[PDB]
Amino acid sequence: GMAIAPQQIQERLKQEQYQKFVVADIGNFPHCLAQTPEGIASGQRYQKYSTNSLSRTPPFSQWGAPQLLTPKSAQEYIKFAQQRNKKSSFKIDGEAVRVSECSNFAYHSAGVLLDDPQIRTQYDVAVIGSMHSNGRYLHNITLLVPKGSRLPQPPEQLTAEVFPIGTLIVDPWAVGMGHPPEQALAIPKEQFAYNRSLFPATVNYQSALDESLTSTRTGQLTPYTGTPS
Repeated sequence: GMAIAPQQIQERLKQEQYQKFVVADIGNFPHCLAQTPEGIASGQRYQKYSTNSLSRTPPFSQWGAPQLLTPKSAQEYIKFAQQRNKKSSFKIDGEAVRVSECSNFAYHSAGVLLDDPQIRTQYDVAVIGSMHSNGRYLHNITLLVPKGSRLPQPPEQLTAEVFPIGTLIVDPWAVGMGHPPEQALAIPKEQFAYNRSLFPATVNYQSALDESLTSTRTGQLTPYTGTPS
């Protein structure tokens, strides 16, 4: 039968409620913040988080101010999603606090996607540094590439002419920043909120090159919410 469709992948990512995260660097990127109810809410949520004493306790302290992190195995991405979805006593507006930012948020979605068995047989997963600025890549993004694809490896850059047909972009930070799923969660580049800063990019992880992938269990994650009927 048919493989898993973009719509079902997007629905799986919607279950994570990425718009509800505390986006710890929201104040650094006003130009990336959508004027939507979600964007307004995210701005206010960060205000409440930032000066709450619990934001300066682990792991919140570390989630809000990350050291360079470059996961190189599928299981690390799955664990990243699992750890960020743990609910602790720290709540804002009655909602358990989860925290991420422009660099590492994409790792959560890489874990969600790597944990799905029907994604495994239809797409390879990659994680790229994007939003290039003065030799730095400010923003990591997750990609779904059709099976068979090999993206350039550093120091070669990823550009449009080596971006495979059928690639889907996954950017949970964009959703934290108020953009809708249709601009961020498993969509083509023409639909992507930050499509003028997508290229050039650097490819930091390719599941197609990860020898540990096959022994990485699927179904490890519980979706953060269940889709409403």
